[PDB]
Amino acid sequence: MKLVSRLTAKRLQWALVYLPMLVATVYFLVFSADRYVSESVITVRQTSSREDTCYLQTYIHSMGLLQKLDQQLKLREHFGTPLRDPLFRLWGGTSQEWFLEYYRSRVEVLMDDICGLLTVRVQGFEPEFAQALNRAILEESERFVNELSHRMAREQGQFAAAVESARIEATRKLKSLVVVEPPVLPEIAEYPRRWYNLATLLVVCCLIYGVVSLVVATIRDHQD
Amino acid sequence: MKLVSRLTAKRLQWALVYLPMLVATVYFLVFSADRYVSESVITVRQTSSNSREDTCYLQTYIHSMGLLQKLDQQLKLREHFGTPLRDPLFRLWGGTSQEWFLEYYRSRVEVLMDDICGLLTVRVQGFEPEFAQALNRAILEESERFVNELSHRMAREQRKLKSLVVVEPPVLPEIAEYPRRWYNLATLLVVCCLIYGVVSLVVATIRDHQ
Amino acid sequence: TAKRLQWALVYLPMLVATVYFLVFSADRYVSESVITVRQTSSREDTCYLQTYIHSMGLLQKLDQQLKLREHFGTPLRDPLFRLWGGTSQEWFLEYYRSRVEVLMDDICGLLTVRVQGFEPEFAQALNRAILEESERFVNELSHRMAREKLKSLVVVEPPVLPEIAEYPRRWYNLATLLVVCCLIYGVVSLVVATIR
Amino acid sequence: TAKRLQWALVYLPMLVATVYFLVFSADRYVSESVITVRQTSSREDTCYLQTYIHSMGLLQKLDQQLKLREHFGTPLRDPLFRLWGGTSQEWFLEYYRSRVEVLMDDICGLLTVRVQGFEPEFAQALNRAILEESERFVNELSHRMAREQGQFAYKLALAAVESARIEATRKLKSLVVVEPPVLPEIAEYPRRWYNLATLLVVCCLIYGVVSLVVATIRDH
Amino acid sequence: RSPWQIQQAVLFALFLRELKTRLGGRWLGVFWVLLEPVAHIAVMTTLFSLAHRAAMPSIEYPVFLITGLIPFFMFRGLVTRLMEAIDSNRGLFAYRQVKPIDTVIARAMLEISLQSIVYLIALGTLGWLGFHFLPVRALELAGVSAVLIMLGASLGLFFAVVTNEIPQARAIVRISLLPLYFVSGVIFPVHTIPPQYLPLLQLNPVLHLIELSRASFFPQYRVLQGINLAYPAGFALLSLFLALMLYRLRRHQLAS
Ligand SMILES: CCCCCCCCCCCC(=O)O[C@@H](COC(=O)CCCCCCCCCC)COP(=O)(O)OC[C@H](O)CO[C@@]1(C(=O)O)C[C@H](O)[C@@H](O)[C@H]([C@@H](O)CO)O1
Repeated sequence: MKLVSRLTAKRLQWALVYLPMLVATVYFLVFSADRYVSESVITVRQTSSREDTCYLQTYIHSMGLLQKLDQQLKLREHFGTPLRDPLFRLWGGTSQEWFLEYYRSRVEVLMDDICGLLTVRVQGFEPEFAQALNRAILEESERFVNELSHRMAREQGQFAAAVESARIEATRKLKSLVVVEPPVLPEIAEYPRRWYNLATLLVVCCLIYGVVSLVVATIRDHQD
Repeated sequence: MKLVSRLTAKRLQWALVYLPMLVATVYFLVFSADRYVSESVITVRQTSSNSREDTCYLQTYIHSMGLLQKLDQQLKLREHFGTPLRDPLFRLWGGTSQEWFLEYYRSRVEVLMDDICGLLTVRVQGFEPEFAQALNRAILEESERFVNELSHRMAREQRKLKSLVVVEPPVLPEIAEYPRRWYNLATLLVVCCLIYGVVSLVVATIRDHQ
Repeated sequence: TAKRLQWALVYLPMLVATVYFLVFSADRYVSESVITVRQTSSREDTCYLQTYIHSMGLLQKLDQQLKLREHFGTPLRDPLFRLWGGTSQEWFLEYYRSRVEVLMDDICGLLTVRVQGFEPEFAQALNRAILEESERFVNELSHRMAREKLKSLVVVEPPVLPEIAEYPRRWYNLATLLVVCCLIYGVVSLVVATIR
Repeated sequence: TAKRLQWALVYLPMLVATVYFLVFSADRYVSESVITVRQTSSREDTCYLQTYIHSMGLLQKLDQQLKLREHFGTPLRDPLFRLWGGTSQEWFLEYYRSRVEVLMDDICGLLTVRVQGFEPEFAQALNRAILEESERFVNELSHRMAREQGQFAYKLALAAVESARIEATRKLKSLVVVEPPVLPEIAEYPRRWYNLATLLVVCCLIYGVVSLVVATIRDH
Repeated sequence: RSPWQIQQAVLFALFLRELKTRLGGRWLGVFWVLLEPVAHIAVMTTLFSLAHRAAMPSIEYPVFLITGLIPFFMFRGLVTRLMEAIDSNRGLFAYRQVKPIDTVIARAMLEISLQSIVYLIALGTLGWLGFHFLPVRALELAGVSAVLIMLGASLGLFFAVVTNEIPQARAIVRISLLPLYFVSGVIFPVHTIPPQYLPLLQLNPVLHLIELSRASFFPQYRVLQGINLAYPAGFALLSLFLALMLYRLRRHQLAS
């Protein structure tokens, strides 16, 4: 009622247009941090079949792989280095579930159904770190598939002439991973697109400002 | 346009309302001829492996011409189908062409295919029940002979290879299925009425318009 | 006026068709045959037969064998359906394709061939020659393939001697022409009255 | 301005179209062939052929053999239906692709080729040339396919090498021809009347839209 | 007073009137425009959920349905509501500051504002349910949405001008708005239809616009051949040109 009339067009414009611009401009151009990416494409194949691709896709975003990677390369201390950016940074002392969600948000895995290839894009604050993380993910991936095959063959051997065949099956890497494109080394950051984000923000705030101005004008007219 | 006013209600009635049942009653009751029907059900199997397509082969072969020539030489269909002089509509006139004879034979012998799982049903019409049964049996035996010769030829060019399964043998009818006299009279009444109502409406509006 | 479209639109085609079909038309007998190619030990061979029946080389071999160019020029009374003397080879091909109709029934793979001619024995001979040459081509294809009786033709219904002229249907053609001419009259009269 | 637009918009393009089509045009005889490749001992091979007809290396071989360059420039009467002297290679390739039509019947699985030429014998000779070049193309493709394993490679291994060396000379794939090239005598092209009717439709559409534009801008 | 200022005044007043009459006396229309996508989603998931899961195993069905449905709802509303604007204010054309194009623009802006509110609410509840609700490339989404809006408004104005007379034809276009739903990729992904039916479906510009909006929405979404933006852009431009021409020519006979 009275609070509805307690504003003006300039006040609404300052509330919904220029203030988000100010915070976004002082974030993206000043307070933001770069995020290099490293891209690879992989696909497993029987030696001498999209199922093992599903196993891989679930295993990349798994939790045990995260524990192995944290033990190996210490991802927790690396992702907290960019204080400049308090958001996309990993705050220290956080819970394990938030760490897992952060890791899942960083590395992204995509599938294409027509070809069956698995593409992995890893985000890091350093290019060499991103390449090393991608390579570690790939080698742990190959080790996981080979260990699954060896575990099945070792169970078959543990059941038990055929002992030599079981030992051969345990030693033989039946499933192998072939890398179509090795993990690349980025040169510049590409994901924190500042200007494009500012532009889509401009479209969004223009739209919501227009809609809210129309509805507040009609409720002002109806309340009289 | 002057003849439009001539068509009164009593006139158009005698025209297409009553007349048609007059001619239908004096035909279907005292002029028509009974037609006994014999029905058989068959299917050809895959015994020549050491199969709907062979059934459609048989469907095309039954309504063919060479089979009709064989049956006319065997059982003399042409003289038999001219027996009822009472009904000319259901009779084969003497001296007609060969093509008209073929169309008459195709009209008399009806072949249908159960398509969900392929059963060939054959219904044969004849003015005597024993003749209908005999024609059905002759059709079946020539059917088996052709489907055997169908393979015998390529075997000779390169034993009973194929076989005919007789699910329902040619039965001997007791009473005549066709023509359905009272049924046709009822449908005729329905149609003659409908067209009389429609034409009465159209003649009423064309009388009002002019 | 309206009498010009009353008379000159519908009547004159009817007199033309009457003086053509009743007296100037020539009777055309037709023979029929129903076949299927099957290996003696198969739709591809059926399609091969379909494109080979209406081909050029087969027309040349048939013209050598039976001389259809002389046979299709006999009726002088019919100016439309006769084969004019000294015409082009392509028009001869279209005439042959019109005079030999082939239909495909793909639910079971059946070829049916209807051959028209002005003599019944000639029509049967043309049908038999077509069947024989098509069979010869069917095995000759495999012979040329394997050179550097492989197949056979199954005859469901052999060629049949016709007794009466199935073609043309004079009364049927006159009736459907009459119907269309009246329809055309109705639509042109309605638009020419509603434009006023 | 209500009659002058009709004069040049349609009347004159129609008139120039008829005088060009009835006088300035030249005959174009078409040779037709129907083929399908078959394995001696399948859609992919005829697909390779269908791509290969409209290729460029085949066009270069045909230009070297039958000398297509000078023939397509002989009909001096047509300025637009002839190959201009000293044109581009890309325009020559587009001209060859436009003058040779290839259709596929997938249900029947047959490839039909219609080749145009300004002489009755040239169309047949060119069609036979494409036939021979396609046969030798699939033959050489199979030979190159077998050549790597032939050149890659105790007594049984040498016996296998001897038994496999004949793969580079055996004629594994053969071109089966259903309808050979023909010798026409009446030109199929150009179809003057259908193009004329298309000009009627297009000219009427442009006249209507420009009349609407002019009538709208008139009261402004 | 400039013409622009009186144009804002008349558009504001006409928007107020048309928003009052579009919803009910006690705002019953807002419930219907909130419930119609809900009912459409309910029927479509309960009829084709497993089939769409089998179609592609990368995009959830409700988000696909929303992204293909809300733009189509806006387009259908713009087409079908813009053309009744002439007959709703026949008696209003007597105050010399009111023109038919003002009613057209007022109806269009309302249709746009209402459907934008519905789109924002739907994206909010889609994100609230744990689905995917952030467009990866929002600027291209805005561009394609603007093209679709301009095409719909142009077609609505064209049908309003042409069918000022013969109101039966008005009804007809609503019937033809029903098969347009079932062809333009709204329900099922277009990758599953047999390919020889493809180009006959590719003259529909709404199919191209829906496909490009979905492609700019989802990450790694595959488009077919000939789904260019140039064809809908040209269709919209030509339709707007013809509509404005016909409104200019047939302007004076839209009187009381
Ligand atoms: C077959 C296609 C799909 C199946 C639809 C089956 C139709 C449903 C059954 C009828 C449902 C129904 O209610 O009828 C509808 C008929 O369906 C349509 O619209 C056809 C839509 C065409 C556009 C499709 C584009 C696709 C988009 C792709 C991009 C309205 O027609 P109607 O017969 O009812 O109108 C009679 C009125 O009483 C009076 O109108 C007149 C008249 O007589 O004065 C005037 C005028 O001429 C015209 O309106 C009218 C007539 O002539 C013009 O077709 O007659």
